Amino acid sequence: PKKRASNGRNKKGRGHVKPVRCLNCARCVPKDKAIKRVTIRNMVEAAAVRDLSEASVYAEYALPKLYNKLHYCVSCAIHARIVRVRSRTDRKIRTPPQ
Amino acid sequence: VLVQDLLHPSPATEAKQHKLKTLVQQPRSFFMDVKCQGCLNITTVFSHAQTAVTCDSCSTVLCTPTGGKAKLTEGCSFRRK
Amino acid sequence: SQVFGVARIFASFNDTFVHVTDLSGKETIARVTGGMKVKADRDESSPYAAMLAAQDVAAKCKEVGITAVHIKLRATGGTKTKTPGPGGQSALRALARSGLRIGRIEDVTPVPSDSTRRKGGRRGRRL
Amino acid sequence: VVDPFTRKDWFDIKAPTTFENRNVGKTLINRSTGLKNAADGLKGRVFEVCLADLQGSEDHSYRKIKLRVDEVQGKNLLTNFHGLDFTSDKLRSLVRKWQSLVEANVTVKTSDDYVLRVFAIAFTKRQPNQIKKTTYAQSSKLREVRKKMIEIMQREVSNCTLAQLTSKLIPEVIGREIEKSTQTIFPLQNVHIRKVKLLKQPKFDLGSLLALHG
Amino acid sequence: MRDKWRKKRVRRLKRKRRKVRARSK
RNA sequence: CUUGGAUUUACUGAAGACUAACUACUGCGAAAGCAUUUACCAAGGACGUUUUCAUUAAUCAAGAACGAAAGUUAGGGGAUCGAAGAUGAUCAGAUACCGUCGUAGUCUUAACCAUAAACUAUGCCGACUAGGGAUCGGUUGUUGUUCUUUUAUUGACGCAAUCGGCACCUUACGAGAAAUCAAAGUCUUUGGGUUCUGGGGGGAGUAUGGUCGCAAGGCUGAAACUUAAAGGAAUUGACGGAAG
Ligand SMILES: NC[C@@H]1O[C@H](O[C@H]2[C@@H](O)[C@H](O[C@@H]3[C@@H](O)[C@H](N)C[C@H](N)[C@H]3O[C@H]3O[C@H](CO)[C@@H](O)[C@H](O)[C@H]3N)O[C@@H]2CO)[C@H](N)[C@@H](O)[C@@H]1O
Ligand SMILES: [Mg+2]
Ligand SMILES: [Mg+2]
Ligand SMILES: [Mg+2]
Ligand SMILES: [Mg+2]
Ligand SMILES: [Mg+2]
Ligand SMILES: [Mg+2]
Ligand SMILES: [Mg+2]
Ligand SMILES: [Mg+2]
Ligand SMILES: [Mg+2]
Ligand SMILES: [Mg+2]
Ligand SMILES: [Mg+2]
Ligand SMILES: [Mg+2]
Ligand SMILES: [Mg+2]
Ligand SMILES: [Mg+2]
Ligand SMILES: [Mg+2]
Ligand SMILES: [Mg+2]
Ligand SMILES: [Mg+2]
Ligand SMILES: [Mg+2]
Ligand SMILES: [Mg+2]
Ligand SMILES: [Mg+2]
Ligand SMILES: [Mg+2]
Ligand SMILES: [Mg+2]
Ligand SMILES: [Mg+2]
Ligand SMILES: [Mg+2]
Ligand SMILES: [Zn+2]
Ligand SMILES: [Zn+2]
Repeated sequence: PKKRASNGRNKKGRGHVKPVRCLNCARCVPKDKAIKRVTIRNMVEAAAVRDLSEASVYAEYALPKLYNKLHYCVSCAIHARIVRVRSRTDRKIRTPPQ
Repeated sequence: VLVQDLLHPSPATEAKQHKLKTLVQQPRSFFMDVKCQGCLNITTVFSHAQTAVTCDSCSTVLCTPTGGKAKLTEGCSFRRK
Repeated sequence: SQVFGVARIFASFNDTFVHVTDLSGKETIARVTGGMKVKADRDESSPYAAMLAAQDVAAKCKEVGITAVHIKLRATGGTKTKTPGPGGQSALRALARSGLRIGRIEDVTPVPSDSTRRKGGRRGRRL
Repeated sequence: VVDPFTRKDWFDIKAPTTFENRNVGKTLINRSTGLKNAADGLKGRVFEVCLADLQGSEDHSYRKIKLRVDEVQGKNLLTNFHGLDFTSDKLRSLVRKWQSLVEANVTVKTSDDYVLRVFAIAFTKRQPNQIKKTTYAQSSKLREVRKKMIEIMQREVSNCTLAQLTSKLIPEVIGREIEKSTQTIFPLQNVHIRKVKLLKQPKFDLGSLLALHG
Repeated sequence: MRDKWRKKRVRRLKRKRRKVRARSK
């Protein structure tokens, strides 16, 4: 039977959407279907942000961030626990987890 | 609302309706009297004019067509007939 | 003040490179990889090997006159992963704790403007 | 077997007078011998140094300048402007979602016949009282904004030499005037000259360069 | 068996018969 | 593959592709599809219209135009990926999954092919039946808002209406076997117009004839025989090298 009203993607009023390669396994996945996470991580782990700041030649130098947008196919994302299996009624909820 | 006077709509809500969806369709456009600033000459101009109308006296554009109502140039005053 | 080189750190998921050049990059001062510190292929990119690599890199630098370095971290990039390998953060931390002073830090991962086709095929690498 | 570092001679790099702290740092090369001079093999090198270091202020931390050496005067390297670029993290921090990105580039030569390509970038600005989620400009307006960017880069480069233009880049005169020129088109933010490339250089004039070094 | 491959098998076999029938042409 | 200096680093050059981030339950197109800038060429929907013609229309066997990818013919190009082929591993065996090379192909110009889970698995035209908030395009009235330039005739935003779109949420008057459905409702209280298809499962999209194609194949398309089931949705359980 039909599992999702969105068909597991985000294609409405469109014929074709260009693919993307999964970061983890390089599988071709449609851009609307790909599980996308935008990550802005600190480049230095919080343990080391002090001693490198003491070693800095600059007084009051702000550490740059690491910007990356990751694309996963459905098999990689489920396996990597990026998305999880939800209940039949809980699948419909599409707000970001708080 | 099941019971309602369809024959006598409130004129306020009747005016918010699309022009073809009233009881009797009626245009919302009109005709205007354009006074150019330069001279004094009555020139009848349609509100939704598609032409850059010029008055007979001086070959000066009175209005410029837009997507909807025509935009009168500066110094031209209109009065709806 | 100090005399700067540039520590161009390439941290992939199979190895970790600590390569210190001058400002131009045409002169190499020290290049130690995580694979020169271990005899197992499986941990060439380990944080432990990268820290050891930085200490030898750091050790070679003082005797040449490099007292401080700028950091240019990169991942594999290209069509492959853009996230840095596990060894890039430890080799950077080792440099700061090894007496070398740190200046500017930048990510120099090569990022394509769409790019050529990526290896693996349509269905990806099936495991 | 030889410790090739015994044969290296250190030289000091001096930046052009457009910047403040011309003492960038030190470099090395194989020592000058009878067969090969160190000077000829030492010229043409390019150093990428953050503009915040060349000016002291940390406000220029996201721009990086390429300085190209084309004369050596003893142990000093007399460099010139070679290019502009943004840091990767700064540029990545401006491209957010729910806004429109507009870019333009133009190839233009300066008064002294320096051919450059200058890349401009801008983003739609969200007004303080705006409620809707996104800030998108219609495609017709972006075409006018892109066109307006181009005529300013063309105008503000062809009327001046490379040295004056370098002095133009530090306070972002072109990016702010472009922002001024597009106010009646669309509100814009983070209008930047994000990259400059040298394509062609005029026939070398050492006298013009020495004037850029004191 | 899989429907696409069952279909492929008949195609190779239809092709053979046509070549086989051509002998008496 | 590497002391014949591999990998790495900076500068420079050359080739082909590809247009990242911005990029969305957003846009356009009959569908397939379409994403760098600019110029040119001819199109197009919607909106606005107190313009014009007055039934010119709706749907349509036959017949036409277009039709992803792969594939065919002949040139050109051939960076990257990569059927076939070759290899290193794994395995009891592995012609595979994984790794390394790699030929056609992938690109382009002229022609062919006419098929996809070509999907919304949901024909088109017309009418009616219910609330809400978003969003794209156009039009029409109005701001404690920012800005041109100092303000208007700048533009943006904000508030109201409206027509058209891409969708979404709630409810069930109603439908349905249910999953679910604002259409899949207005169907035993059974008739607005019209086109196509199906009649238990296999055999079988097989054989044969015709027709199109260079071919691969496309379109049309049986029968003998065999069989009590095959199947749909949902429930409980059992199981899972799925998650918590
Ligand atoms: N209100 C939801 C839908 O709005 C439709 O009509 C709406 C649209 O025509 C128009 O909406 C505009 C839209 O054009 C465009 N995306 C701009 C604007 N953000 C939208 O309008 C919005 O404006 C504000 C919120 O900003 C609200 O007060 C308003 O209700 C909302 N529709 O305003 C109308 C307000 O209702 C239809 N009425 C109907 O499909 C439904 O009611
Ligand atoms: Mg299922
Ligand atoms: Mg459409
Ligand atoms: Mg499709
Ligand atoms: Mg698996
Ligand atoms: Mg089938
Ligand atoms: Mg782009
Ligand atoms: Mg759009
Ligand atoms: Mg439309
Ligand atoms: Mg094709
Ligand atoms: Mg082909
Ligand atoms: Mg090739
Ligand atoms: Mg290969
Ligand atoms: Mg093989
Ligand atoms: Mg079919
Ligand atoms: Mg589909
Ligand atoms: Mg359909
Ligand atoms: Mg539906
Ligand atoms: Mg079908
Ligand atoms: Mg609107
Ligand atoms: Mg619902
Ligand atoms: Mg039904
Ligand atoms: Mg039957
Ligand atoms: Mg048979
Ligand atoms: Mg079932
Ligand atoms: Zn994947
Ligand atoms: Zn007049």
